[PDB]
Amino acid sequence: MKVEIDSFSGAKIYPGRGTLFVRGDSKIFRFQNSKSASLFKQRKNPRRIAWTVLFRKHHKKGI
Amino acid sequence: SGNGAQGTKFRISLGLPVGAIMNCADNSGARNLYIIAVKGSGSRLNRLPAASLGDMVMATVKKGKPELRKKVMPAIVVRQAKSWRRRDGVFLYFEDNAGVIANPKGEMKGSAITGPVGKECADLWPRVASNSGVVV
Amino acid sequence: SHRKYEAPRHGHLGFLPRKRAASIRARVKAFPKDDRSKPVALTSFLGYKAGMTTIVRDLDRPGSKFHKREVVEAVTVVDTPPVVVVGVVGYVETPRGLRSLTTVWAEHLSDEVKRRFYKNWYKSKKKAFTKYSAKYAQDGAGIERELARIKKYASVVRVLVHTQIRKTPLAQKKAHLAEIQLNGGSISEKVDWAREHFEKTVAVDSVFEQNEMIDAIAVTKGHGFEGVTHRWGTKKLPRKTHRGLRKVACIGAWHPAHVMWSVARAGQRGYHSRTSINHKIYRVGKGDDEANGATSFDRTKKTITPMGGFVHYGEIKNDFIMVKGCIPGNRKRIVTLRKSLYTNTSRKALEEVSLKWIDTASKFGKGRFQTPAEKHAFMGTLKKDL
Amino acid sequence: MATRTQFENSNEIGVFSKLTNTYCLVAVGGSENFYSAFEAELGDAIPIVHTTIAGTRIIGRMTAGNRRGLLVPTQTTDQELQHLRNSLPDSVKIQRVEERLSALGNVICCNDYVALVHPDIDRETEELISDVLGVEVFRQTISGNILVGSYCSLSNQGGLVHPQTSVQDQEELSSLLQVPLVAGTVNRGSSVVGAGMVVNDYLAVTGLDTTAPELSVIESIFRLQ
RNA sequence: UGAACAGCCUCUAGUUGAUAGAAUAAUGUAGAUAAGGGAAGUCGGCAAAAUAGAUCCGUAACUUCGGGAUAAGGAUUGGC
RNA sequence: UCUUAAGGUAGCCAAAUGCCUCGUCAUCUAAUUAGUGACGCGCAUGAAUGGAUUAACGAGAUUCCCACUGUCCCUAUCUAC
RNA sequence: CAGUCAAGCGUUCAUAGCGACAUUGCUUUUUGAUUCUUCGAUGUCGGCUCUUCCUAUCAUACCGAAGCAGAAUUCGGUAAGCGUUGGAUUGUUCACCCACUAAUAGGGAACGUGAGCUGGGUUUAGACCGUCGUGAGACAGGUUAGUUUUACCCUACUGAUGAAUGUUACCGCAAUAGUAAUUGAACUUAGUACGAGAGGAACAGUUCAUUCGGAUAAUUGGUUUUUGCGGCUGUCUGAUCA
Ligand SMILES: [Mg+2]
Ligand SMILES: [Mg+2]
Ligand SMILES: [Mg+2]
Ligand SMILES: [Mg+2]
Repeated sequence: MKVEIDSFSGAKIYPGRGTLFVRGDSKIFRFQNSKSASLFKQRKNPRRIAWTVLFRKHHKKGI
Repeated sequence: SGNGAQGTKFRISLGLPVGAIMNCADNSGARNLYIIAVKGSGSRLNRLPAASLGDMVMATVKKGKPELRKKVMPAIVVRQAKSWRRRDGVFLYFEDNAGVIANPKGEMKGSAITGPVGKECADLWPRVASNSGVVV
Repeated sequence: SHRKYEAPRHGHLGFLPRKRAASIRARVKAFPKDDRSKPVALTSFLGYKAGMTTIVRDLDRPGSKFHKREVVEAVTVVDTPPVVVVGVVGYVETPRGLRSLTTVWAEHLSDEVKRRFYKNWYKSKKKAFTKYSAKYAQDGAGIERELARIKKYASVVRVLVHTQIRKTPLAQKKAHLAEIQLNGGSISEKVDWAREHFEKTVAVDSVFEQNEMIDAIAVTKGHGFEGVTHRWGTKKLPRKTHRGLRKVACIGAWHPAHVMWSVARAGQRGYHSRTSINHKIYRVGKGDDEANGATSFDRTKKTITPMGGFVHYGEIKNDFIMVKGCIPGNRKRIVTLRKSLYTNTSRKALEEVSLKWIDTASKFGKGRFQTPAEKHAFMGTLKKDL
Repeated sequence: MATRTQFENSNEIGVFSKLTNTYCLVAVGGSENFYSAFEAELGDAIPIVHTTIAGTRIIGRMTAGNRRGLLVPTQTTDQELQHLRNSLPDSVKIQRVEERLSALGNVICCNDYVALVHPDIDRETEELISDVLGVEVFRQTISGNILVGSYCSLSNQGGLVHPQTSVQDQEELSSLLQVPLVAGTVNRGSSVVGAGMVVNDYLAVTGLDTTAPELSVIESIFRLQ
């Protein structure tokens, strides 16, 4: 199997878990759950959502 | 589908009933396709015949070029936008409903496809896979 | 006049009446056909439904489009402690059917099985099978005359067995007792096997093995009184309907001047005994073993229990059967697993199955992690961890 | 020979197969006649690999191949990649491409020396093609057809292009590729020539409905005699 | 608060009256939400949804020249 | 030419007025006994029995389009009583 | 709707398929005829919903015949097990087109079914037009608007208890009753059999799908009084916190 990464939060996606979304510019996004999927559809920036890997990498928290 | 099927297809969750309008992905000059029928659909009282990705439908061009309007022609669904499950269990969906024009044997009226197509459609129709830019 | 448009009948007439089951343990109405050549073995087993999970396996179907490709499938887990053999019974065959003639019990009966013979256990002198054990502890006098009676008569031998409810996380303390048919050897060999196995435990791998198609017999989940729309699946009446719309409009013609039995009506939904056939065993797990949830490809030592335990059930410290798909009944319910009544080839019942990965994430939410070590490695250190 | 073959009824052989000088790739769900054509014509000198790319029977439109290298999309699994690594000779290099257009047979029309690509590919993918295939690259369209792999059939000796192609585009592409090009049809008039057939230095395989003048044009432009 | 004797909350004053208790089946009455499609339902878009204040831009055919007109159609709005 | 008191003028129409009739042609739709525009030997239109036209207005009747939605495919769930 | 006879049609040849002139029947899903029951009222259109029955079989199963070479088709037998659709117009039944499908067969059950719905039509009282009438008024002529009541009783049906079989408990047997699965596509057989060619099968095998049914909730989606967490408006608790 392959363990994919969340396109919004960077969480690990196990097989059969979450959803996938193909945008009209032929780019693939993978969501581990409906929470990150709905934040993506609400167009929030993952650099400003405090629990994401990209936020913690930006803010040097636990790095 | 029916006649021009290259192999079989697993059941995809039906997302396009009769009366649905989808974008027309090819370069044949048509803008949208209006679904009036699904090939191979069964019979149940009050149930609308619905289409999924890779299905061949009967459609009319509601908006587009006048030599394409006001007649029925076969079409092939290439983008579904209703989420369906594969046998590897990913749930996936596009962001719009889209199809292309074809004859009853399945070869495309147009020549190029804009945007992605599904692999369940590209495996089933080789001309769509031939003119398709990206297959996901 | 005739019905204007044809449509199939709502519901199945062969599952009637849709009433509550007589007991919470469903009856095994038929056992596999005996042949007197195989060794003496049980035909079924008892377990408790624990819950469901997913696996990933590589499909082997030579001709499918998903041949030699990974698929993810839903399996359900049945917790099976080793069952305890107490008692055998023989059945002679009469022109009015099968009839039991004697029952010979084991000597020492445990408290969890003799709680089955009581409604108020806490106020009792616990006098059960005391004079029967007094019939024992002679040499043999009142015992092998009944055993030789079962040998001389009794064309069908069945074994009384009982679960070990105290090994499970259930709070019941009162074991389930059942009859399981023996399907090997002669009548004398059957009763000799039973006599040797009195007061002894039989494990689940002695009766089941991998890639075996089995049947699940259980009572379904109860739902109480239900309207006709969800109980039978009839069409909802339109919105501007006076006096309600979750109904059936015409419940019969003028003649015959009675409501027919075939008309769908409201009543009890669920809690019916069902037998679902052709479920393939993917794993016969051992409880005396770590890395139950590990495969040859995963190879991380984790048990089959998910994070936080099975929801509403608990732990799987005993042996278990991983079986493909859905079985009737909800969690914490007794379920009888039975061998197949026929030999199925089908190129699907003969498929050899080797698992790749078993899901052990939490079912009490959107679990991200399979093991607490993986969760700690991903999240780093926290405030509570110093 | 332009060999008449069908893929279970399909007269498009370039969709289901990829033929180079050094190797051949065929789909796993193929008929005995379809395998027997490549087995008889290619012989034992050239390996034929039954492969699946990204879970799809279509492999010719998914992959772009060369005698020096093979390009596969991102969606190709590790089992398929390892099977291709074992089955293929050590000379060829197999490298995954991470690019949005992701259907490399449609995107790329290539031979041993020179390649035509889709105009809008990424620069990293262009450099990856130039590295792995060792092939000089041009971004060009065939009379406005961006899918140069589907709308051109190319070999070392010559090339077949789209029938509705401007003549000026024909000498421009011929001078750019240093091979003679002919506008023609395959499979009783189907426009998609690259999807219609596969060709290499000594073999061309086409659909059964490809007519005799079309087959004569094929053998003339590819010099298979 | 707000344009406002609108709606919502409060002060003075006045009530705390309308058989109650326990459970939460079906079918109701009243209030709601729904993936994908969007009137295919129906005699008929019945019912519901959508729109909504204010500022700026822009506004057709026709006309009894007064209108149509908030036509249609766009953009903005907090706190400091 | 006969007849009558005098023979339907200007206009209008399968109109809320046309039996035949689902009139014929065009348009609208994939498909229209519906709608609209024309045609008129009009069973049985027609001039204060008022005729024709008409801006604005209408809890009036009818057709189409955009938006919108559990009206529907196909049902599910929640709250109060 | 079905027979009998057979002058003829069918290149030739009554009967493969038809069949004139005659003649024997069946059915009560047509419309009449009659007036037996009901006028101290049996809710008179159509649709929606739902069950069952009939066979005079449209499809599916197995067969017989051909003016059956193959493919397609036609006639007939056992057969009612199983299915028989989505729409535009019209209040319609009917009809007529579009389209899918294996097929879009015909009917009954107080012209099934209004204390099941609806109320478009018909069929009150308002109103308009045309024709008729001096007039009041008339018109299965056209148009528009027009209150659809009650079950808590008995039976039936769906589910639920329960006295009495010395008491109580556990494990069972099985009389009887019900019953369920259905249809298609693709690959291959095979461009094979057959045929002069055009054309072009079938059995076995494999992978899927349609309709139906019984469960189930690992995953995905829906639902939110977990009023669980966060945010936001207005007001009130002097502010802050809450
Ligand atoms: Mg209907
Ligand atoms: Mg009826
Ligand atoms: Mg019928
Ligand atoms: Mg859960």
